[PDB]
Amino acid sequence: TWLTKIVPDLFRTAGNLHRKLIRLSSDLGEERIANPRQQLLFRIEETRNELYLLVQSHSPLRVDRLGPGYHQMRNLDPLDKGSRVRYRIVASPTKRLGRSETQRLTWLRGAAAEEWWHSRAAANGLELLSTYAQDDVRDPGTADRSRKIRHPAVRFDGEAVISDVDAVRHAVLNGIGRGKSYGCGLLSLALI
DNA sequence: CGCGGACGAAGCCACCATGTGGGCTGTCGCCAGGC
Repeated sequence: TWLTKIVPDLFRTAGNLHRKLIRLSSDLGEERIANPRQQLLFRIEETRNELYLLVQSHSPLRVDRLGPGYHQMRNLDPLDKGSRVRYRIVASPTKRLGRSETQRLTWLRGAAAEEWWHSRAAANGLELLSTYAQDDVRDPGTADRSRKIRHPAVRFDGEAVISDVDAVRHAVLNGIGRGKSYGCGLLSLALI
């Protein structure tokens, strides 16, 4: 993978955030499996002005119109088990259930979000997830370009001893939780 | 030598007072639900 610090300017909506992330990468690929996760990822870091954002990626980004005045960028290749390292992350805990008139949506509170998350990591890296328990988007009018929704993210943080390296790294590259294209998924680690 | 231009010749009369005015303008919170 490879990491960059980038910052869009004029961002009014989340979908245009997605599009500004894909229009700077020409050769794009998508390798999918029926039920498993798709194989960029990204995290919103400062949103009231322009919008600074950390991107994880496979294909190299170069500045575009109204981009940075420079191409930071580093290419990284990943992490010994038993050792603790800093984590991080935004995701959307949900419960899907039959809806009157299907619906994404202990169990809310800060304890089934912790249950949900450590479910997400599973045998990979053991961690503690900052529990949130509370973003809107609409289509920019372009045909076949989504529509309008709501949503709710949660950020999580600390050091996460990993129990399987290739598989937590697998999780780092695949992403944790739905809506990866709308801010979620990216797990960030650092040595303790 | 002739014509044209310029200049000249007058008749002239002389203790103490100040006040006016009035005419041009635009703004949100967003989304969802119910009537």
